Amino acid sequence: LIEKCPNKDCSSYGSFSDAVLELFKLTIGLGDLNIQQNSKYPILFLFLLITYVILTFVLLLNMLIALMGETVEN
Amino acid sequence: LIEKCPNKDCSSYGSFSDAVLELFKLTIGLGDLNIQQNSKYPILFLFLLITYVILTFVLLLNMLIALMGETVEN
Amino acid sequence: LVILSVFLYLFAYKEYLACLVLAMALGWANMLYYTRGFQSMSMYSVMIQKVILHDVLKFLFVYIVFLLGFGVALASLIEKCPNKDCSSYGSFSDAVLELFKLTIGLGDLNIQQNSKYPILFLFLLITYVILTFVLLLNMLIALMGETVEN
Ligand SMILES: COc1ncnc(OC)c1C(=O)Nc1nc(C(F)(F)F)c(-c2ccnc(C(C)(C)C#N)c2)s1
Ligand SMILES: COc1ncnc(OC)c1C(=O)Nc1nc(C(F)(F)F)c(-c2ccnc(C(C)(C)C#N)c2)s1
Ligand SMILES: COc1ncnc(OC)c1C(=O)Nc1nc(C(F)(F)F)c(-c2ccnc(C(C)(C)C#N)c2)s1
Ligand SMILES: COc1ncnc(OC)c1C(=O)Nc1nc(C(F)(F)F)c(-c2ccnc(C(C)(C)C#N)c2)s1
Ligand SMILES: COc1ncnc(OC)c1C(=O)Nc1nc(C(F)(F)F)c(-c2ccnc(C(C)(C)C#N)c2)s1
Ligand SMILES: COc1ncnc(OC)c1C(=O)Nc1nc(C(F)(F)F)c(-c2ccnc(C(C)(C)C#N)c2)s1
Ligand SMILES: COc1ncnc(OC)c1C(=O)Nc1nc(C(F)(F)F)c(-c2ccnc(C(C)(C)C#N)c2)s1
Repeated sequence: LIEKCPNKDCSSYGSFSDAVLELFKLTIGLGDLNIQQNSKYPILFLFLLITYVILTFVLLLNMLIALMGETVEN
Repeated sequence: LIEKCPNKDCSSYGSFSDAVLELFKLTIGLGDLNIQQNSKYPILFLFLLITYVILTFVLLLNMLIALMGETVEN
Repeated sequence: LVILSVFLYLFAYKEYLACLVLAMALGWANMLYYTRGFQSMSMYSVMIQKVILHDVLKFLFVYIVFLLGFGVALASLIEKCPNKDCSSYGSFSDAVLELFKLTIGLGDLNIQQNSKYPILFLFLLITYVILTFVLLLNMLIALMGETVEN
């Protein structure tokens, strides 16, 4: 979704590796959501970013309730 | 609750989308309760902000409890 | 609140915005009465009964005791200094404010507070943090009390 730009590129989601790194840092609480990523479709970019956030939170919550599985007597 | 000011980021809860973004990334742990106030009712501002935080924590924990309890067996 | 905001707005009061925004927020909160049986506003609908009874007032009493006692204990430890005083725990009110902001996740604990006993000051500050956390978590497991079937 990101457009080639003249060399910080106005976007930290540049090549595929930079987007993968930003997403990883996000699920590691090391990141930041900016609505300014040098994109022709900023609303679609924001939609997919928030979708990723929510889906990774769902995965994390699955693993959380799995490893907790309290039934504290049991 | 945020006063217009003559255009660098005097506030952080400025435009409506700005406020929605700052609240959203306050929920997901990328936000700070202590920002550039620039508001004329700062105690009411912080009361509403802490109320947002508390109510969305109660909502999040409600959903988390419903999940961790109801779906372990069904 | 709404009618008061209107009365203050047609008068030349700039204090109407507080009441108007509070009324807007309280109306969005009153929207619960219509959505109590929607499985998502469940916890609010049930904590109208649980937390309002006595546990929040017990918590408030114990928390005021913690706040006042530790405010005195920390304001006492601080030395009068020549006028930011190197210490945000100055008078009793400044220590009470710092402690309140702490339990509200608004503050910051520093080892440098201009005390003759900085280790005792740090000890009491961390003791306050841990005790308020214990209090909050008692109230938390009370408000949740899941037994999700029940
Ligand atoms: C937009 O953010 C996200 N979107 C989708 N999924 C996500 O996580 C699955 C996230 C996210 O924020 N993840 C995080 N990971 C970690 C880490 F533990 F690795 F450090 C986070 C962290 C970092 C610093 N202090 C804490 C405290 C002390 C508060 C705790 N506990 C937690 S936060
Ligand atoms: C308001 O509280 C909630 N309401 C509803 N759902 C929730 O979870 C989705 C929450 C909540 O706090 N969730 C969490 N967030 C994070 C963070 F990583 F982001 F910090 C959690 C975390 C932190 C450190 N290590 C883990 C491991 C990987 C060990 C696990 N498991 C998970 S846990
Ligand atoms: C980052 O970790 C944190 N650091 C400090 N405070 C925190 O709580 C406010 C948190 C934390 O967990 N935040 C969360 N935000 C959200 C979001 F919905 F908004 F996306 C969370 C979420 C997202 C999607 N599905 C769930 C389910 C339904 C599984 C549940 N339950 C929860 S979780
Ligand atoms: C469904 O809920 C909502 N949906 C969309 N928007 C909303 O507000 C914009 C809301 C909402 O609940 N708003 C509120 N207003 C107020 C008022 F104090 F002003 F009365 C609230 C209040 C009142 C008394 N004790 C508290 C606690 C104990 C939590 C503290 N601290 C909070 S809560
Ligand atoms: C109702 O409580 C209060 N109301 C108003 N003011 C207060 O203090 C100013 C207080 C209060 O609790 N004071 C405290 N004094 C001390 C001490 F230093 F003597 F040990 C406390 C302490 C310190 C370290 N470990 C513990 C234990 C062993 C319990 C653990 N874990 C307790 S706690
Ligand atoms: C040294 O700190 C303490 N010592 C003793 N007791 C304490 O609490 C009883 C504390 C403490 O940090 N309290 C806090 N209160 C609040 C508030 F909800 F009011 F905003 C906190 C807050 C602020 C901003 N974002 C969140 C997220 C989104 C992560 C959530 N959830 C939570 S944090
Ligand atoms: C602001 O609150 C948070 N925001 C985001 N992430 C968080 O997780 C790291 C936290 C958080 O709870 N921090 C805490 N640290 C401690 C400490 F034990 F070290 F003192 C906490 C504590 C203090 C007193 N009694 C307990 C009991 C025994 C009830 C337990 N368990 C836990 S609480």
